[PDB]
Amino acid sequence: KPFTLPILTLGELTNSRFPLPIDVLYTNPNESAIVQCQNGRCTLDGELQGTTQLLPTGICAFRGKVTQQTHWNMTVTNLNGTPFDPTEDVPAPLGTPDFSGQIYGVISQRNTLPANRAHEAVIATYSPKFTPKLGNIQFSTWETQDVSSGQPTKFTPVGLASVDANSHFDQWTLPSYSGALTLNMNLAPSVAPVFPGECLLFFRSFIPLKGGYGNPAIDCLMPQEWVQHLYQESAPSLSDVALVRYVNPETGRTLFEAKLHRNGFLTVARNSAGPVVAPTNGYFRFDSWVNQFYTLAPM
Amino acid sequence: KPFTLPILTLGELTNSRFPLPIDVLYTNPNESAIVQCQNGRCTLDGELQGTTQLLPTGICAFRGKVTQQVQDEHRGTHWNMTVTNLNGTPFDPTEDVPAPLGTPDFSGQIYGVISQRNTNTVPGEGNLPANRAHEAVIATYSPKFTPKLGNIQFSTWETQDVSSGQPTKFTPVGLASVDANSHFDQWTLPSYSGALTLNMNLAPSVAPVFPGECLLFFRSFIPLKGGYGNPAIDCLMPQEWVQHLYQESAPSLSDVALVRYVNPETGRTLFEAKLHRNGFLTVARNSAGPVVAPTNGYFRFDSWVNQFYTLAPM
Ligand SMILES: C[C@@H]1O[C@@H](OCCn2ccnn2)[C@@H](O)[C@H](O)[C@@H]1O
Repeated sequence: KPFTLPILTLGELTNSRFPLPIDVLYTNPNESAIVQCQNGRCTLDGELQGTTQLLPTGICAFRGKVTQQTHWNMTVTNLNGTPFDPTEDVPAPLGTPDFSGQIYGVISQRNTLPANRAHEAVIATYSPKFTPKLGNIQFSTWETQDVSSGQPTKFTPVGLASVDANSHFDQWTLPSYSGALTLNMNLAPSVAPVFPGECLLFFRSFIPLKGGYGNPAIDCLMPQEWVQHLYQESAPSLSDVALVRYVNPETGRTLFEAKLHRNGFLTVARNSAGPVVAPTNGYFRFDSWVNQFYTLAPM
Repeated sequence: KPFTLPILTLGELTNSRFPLPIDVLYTNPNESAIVQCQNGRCTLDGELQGTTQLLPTGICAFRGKVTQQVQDEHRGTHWNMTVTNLNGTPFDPTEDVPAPLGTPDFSGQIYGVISQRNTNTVPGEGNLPANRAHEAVIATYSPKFTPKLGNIQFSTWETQDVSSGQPTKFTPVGLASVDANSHFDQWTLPSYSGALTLNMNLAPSVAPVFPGECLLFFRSFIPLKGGYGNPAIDCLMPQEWVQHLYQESAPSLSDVALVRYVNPETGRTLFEAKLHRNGFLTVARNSAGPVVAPTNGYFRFDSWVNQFYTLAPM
């Protein structure tokens, strides 16, 4: 069964690590951190890994119930409402955020015609109280009282609360899904170029801010639509590296080429940082299976 | 090119009319309103229609700029914002669409968050722009809701912290209210150019054309900022079907495709349905309410038939 990628321009793709459209392609060769994100992780033959799931509405979302108290403790279930089983071979409930920061969104409740309420809320994923693998998290509100206990609760993500020093935003620092003294488990593996002159290529989105100064961004290894496509196709991988070309359909010319690695990420032969300037109509097309000694044409 | 549907369970599908997961399949044979939604509209050979676009993040979203604070009789602080296309290019009112793609397609008080990132930077803050976000409501039935003209109005609880002339984003979250005075009706279209003007370039209405059949919907429940209610949004096809049909572009070999809802574990057909060329489903059922089916079920394409095919009763 032949391997394929969808035909979608950058303006038709969304981020797999936060609910945002893709804004630009991006490189940063001098990144010193280990890249080991857990959302947007899928092998080329269609195996989801980490905390990755298929719903665009599930990325950085939570479902559960508030237990007690401005901060509130919430037990979390699986996104489909079934109880989360901590013994399952996953790092945390699928969809759980995969980075350190103060995530800003809306908590809403519909009581078990029922009464309703919603408020702005913040979830600090670096907090010792952020233990989703144990089945519970904490969120804070500006609202001081009108949050009900024991009623079905939803968290809709919107952006970040802040990116100043005291807010610990770092997109490559994983949360401690079970707490500070416990090791994370069942992680999708780290990714990196394994050839001189190459660097990772990211799909970059800019993320909203509730206040303060800054222009924060979230980089993903593959867009959510690629995760969904690879899962459907389940095409066998015929080598460890696929050669793909970024083409201009109008002119028919290749703008640059890249390696698409079996574990699900891209590298290019580029020695600079920043956005990739390309026509709006461009997209990646599969060319052939190669190996780890293939020399990419410098972009 | 053979016609195909994706292999996705209800728990793997999302709504095409609001950013929500699909909760249940649903029927309502005695519906009196004309069904003519504009999001989630796609022919079986892949032609997007109405205000439909591909991004799940674009459904009921807006991008643009706030111009100034304005007066309005209703409770809150009100603001005018010009809107562009979702990709930032100017919206061209002469394009053959009802409104900018992504525009909401129903009457109601849509609740969400307005956020801004300034274009100018502050050297004292490391050459970085200032930001703000606040809860907001957009009343799609208001005479000031004129997206086809390039501008809309929204209200906030916050009284002052919204800047003029800065890039602005609306992220939808749910409804503000469903009380009588909030005019929620999922089948009543907005007046995209304002009161007393005729909407144009609409995706066509859908209806059964055979005795004993009714429309079948993918239903999601939508959050509420406050008040009583359990509101729902019904779409004709999920967003992942819109995305699949657009990619495949398979020619339609008749006006109706016969599809079966199968339980892959046992391999059995749970019920069958007609998938019409314009992009909607009908079933042979004479009751309203949810379809109770196993969690593993999904629709599978069987064959092209015609409008005189008799479906097996559900
Ligand atoms: C940078 C600011 O951050 C937030 O105010 C926080 C305090 N503050 C006011 C002025 N400087 N700091 C936003 O509410 C503002 O509109 C503004 O963007």
